[PDB]
Amino acid sequence: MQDAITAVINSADVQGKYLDGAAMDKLKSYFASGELRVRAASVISANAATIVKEAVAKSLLYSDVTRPGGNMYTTRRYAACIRDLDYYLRYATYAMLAGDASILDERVLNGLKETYNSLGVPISSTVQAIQAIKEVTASLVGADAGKEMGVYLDYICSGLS
Amino acid sequence: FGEDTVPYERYLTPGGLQMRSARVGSLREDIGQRVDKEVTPRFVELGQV
Ligand SMILES: *[C@@H](C)[C@H]1/C(=C/c2[nH]c(/C=C3N=C(/C=C4\NC(=O)C(CC)=C4C)C(C)=C\3CCC(=O)O)c(CCC(=O)O)c2C)NC(=O)[C@@H]1C
Repeated sequence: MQDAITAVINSADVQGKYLDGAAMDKLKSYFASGELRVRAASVISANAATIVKEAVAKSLLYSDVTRPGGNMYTTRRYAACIRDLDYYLRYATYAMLAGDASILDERVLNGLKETYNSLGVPISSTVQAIQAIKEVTASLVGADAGKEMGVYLDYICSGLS
Repeated sequence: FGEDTVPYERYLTPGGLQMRSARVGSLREDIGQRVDKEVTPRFVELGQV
């Protein structure tokens, strides 16, 4: 995977040069954002189950997916949705902490599109659930720190589009 | 009745009307009884697909 620091290091290493002033400035920017990132990550870890709870409540509950014959019917499948949403939240928190959305590509979006297409999982419904997760987490961690979480959840949604 | 109409039963005593329309047949559901509006159960609607 990659983060802000690894991104800067790889950017320097592709041309083989050492770290100049611009790279150190980018690293300083990431270190400055680090406190906010750690705060948001700890809060989201503490309230992970809740966030998916209200996201499901305000995005999917009492709908065709949950009704009998729906893809979210059959309680095993409901637990599968809960686990998948938790996976999305955890890996979005990973991306927020790292500062780079490469872990999502190489650990979440890798084959997820094919998985859902083969499994009949409603992609738009999942996207709406992730958007609800974004709103809940933004309200939970504020507008600024919530901005990064929204960015990475939006990256997940766009990749899943 | 003019000069061209045969007479017909125009009015009834309440007792006679009761005899006509108070038997088990011919008695309307709503005459002297509370008509509870039947409705499908809400849980049945919720679980209905
Ligand atoms: C009272 C009997 C208890 C109780 C029940 C309760 N359930 C919900 C909401 C849901 N229940 C289900 C359950 C299932 N879906 C399935 O596919 C299966 C297989 C048969 C089951 C068992 C689901 C999916 C939901 C939510 C989605 C939907 O309803 O469409 C509620 C409402 C909770 C809420 O916040 O809406 C309640 C009250 N709750 C209790 O406290 C009692 C013990």
